[PDB]
Amino acid sequence: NPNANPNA
Amino acid sequence: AVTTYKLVINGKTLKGETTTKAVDAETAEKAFKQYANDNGVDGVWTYDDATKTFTVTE
Amino acid sequence: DIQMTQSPSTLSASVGDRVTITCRASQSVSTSLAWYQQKPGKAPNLLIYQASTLYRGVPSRFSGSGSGTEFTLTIGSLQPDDFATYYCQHYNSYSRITFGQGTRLEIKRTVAAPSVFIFPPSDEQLKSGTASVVCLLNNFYPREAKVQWKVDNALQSGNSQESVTEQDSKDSTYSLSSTLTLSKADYEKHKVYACEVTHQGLSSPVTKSFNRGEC
Amino acid sequence: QVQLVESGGGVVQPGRSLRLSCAASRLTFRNFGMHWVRQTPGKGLEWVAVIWHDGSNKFYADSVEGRFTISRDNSKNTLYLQMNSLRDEDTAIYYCAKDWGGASDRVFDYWGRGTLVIVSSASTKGPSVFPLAPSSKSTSGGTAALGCLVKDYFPEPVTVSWNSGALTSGVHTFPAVLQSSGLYSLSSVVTVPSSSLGTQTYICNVNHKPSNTKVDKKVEPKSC
Repeated sequence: NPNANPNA
Repeated sequence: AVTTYKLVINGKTLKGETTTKAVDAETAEKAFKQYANDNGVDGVWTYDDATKTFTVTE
Repeated sequence: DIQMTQSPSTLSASVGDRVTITCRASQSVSTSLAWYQQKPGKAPNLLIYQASTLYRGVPSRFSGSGSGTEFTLTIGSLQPDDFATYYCQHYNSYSRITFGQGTRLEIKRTVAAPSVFIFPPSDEQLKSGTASVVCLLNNFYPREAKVQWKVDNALQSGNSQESVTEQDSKDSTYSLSSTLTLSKADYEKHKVYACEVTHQGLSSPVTKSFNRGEC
Repeated sequence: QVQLVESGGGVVQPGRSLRLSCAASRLTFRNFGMHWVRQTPGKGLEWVAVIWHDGSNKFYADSVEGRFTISRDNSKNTLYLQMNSLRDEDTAIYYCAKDWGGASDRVFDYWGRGTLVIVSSASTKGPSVFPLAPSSKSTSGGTAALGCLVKDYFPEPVTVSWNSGALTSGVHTFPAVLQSSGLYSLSSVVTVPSSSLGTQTYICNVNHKPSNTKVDKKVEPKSC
């Protein structure tokens, strides 16, 4: 998912 | 190899200055005459070697 | 890619009005959809996400609705600060992000017909081998206008470019320029140059014209 | 107050490369995903790429995959975009955008001011400045229009004023258009009382900093 959570 | 020349435009309705980079005065003048031509300026050309500055006077 | 399409492209309104703009997706994005506000020279600012959740600090007069392929942004009672462009953006799972093309919210005012002005090419430019003819439509409203070039009463198309100003800060009008560019050779082959303007404020089309060489 | 500042934009020929950077201030940078978003001449917005907080994952728009590389240095709170094989379709304002941090929503809470990237084979060139001369053809009742056509320059921008800044009322300086030449052109016009044409001198002041051009054009009325 390119829109998966990218954050820590 | 390349140095900055200036053009002073002293026209009847167009007045100001611009620059070009060129290897010699002859090449700079060709660019400046094209620029003046593109602005409809037809004038007498003079040159000051100390300031590497051409002037075109209408 | 998913295609986002906003409607209308431009919406006219007054302070205090309620307005609604629409965003449509080419396939379902569930509620993975946000709205942004943008003004000239600034980056966008987030307003709403997950279709209906207001972002921190956004005024309560903003709201959003919809799901799947159809979404709306509503502003309940417009304030001056709200005149701007609005964009939607999806972030559907397994689909790369795309944005709508924008809806501009402009200020409504009374109809104002344009003043129409034409400028022949200058002798300076003619010397250089080109001819630019400029038609100016000044301070009109609404923005929609038709500018038709005619050379020896022959309709000309594909040889001109238009530019339009932003809505004016003071009187809420627009101005428009149309520039017809020809080679000198083509220019010298004709006599009468005219621009004909159609606009809601004009009972009949207005034509300004000149004869090559008359000026 | 979170601040993001991009750098590295400029004019480049197609096929060349360029590296953008974005420096983040007053932000625990390493905690957040970061994105690049660009805005096209037509004012369209296009998401470009995202990078995970620790750089362990990246995703790209179809338009740029294989040509652009997103990276970050969390030691310096800096985001990068390496752009190779640039195309004219890549011309845009590039913004770094912070991921707002909610797991389920890819939305951008903070944006930089943007850095401009122009992809063109054109060379720097100063403008030709032609009069839009007032005449009966540019008279409407008691109002006359006049202006300057500022043509065939590259790159943007040019600045135009009237009478060295003393004339501002009634001026419209139009957004530039890109010609089939690859060169830009704009007009600046002003409306004035028709009765002023014989007494007031009107001069447009044109400044094109990329070519170091500074010229004034006196716009004289026509008899017709």
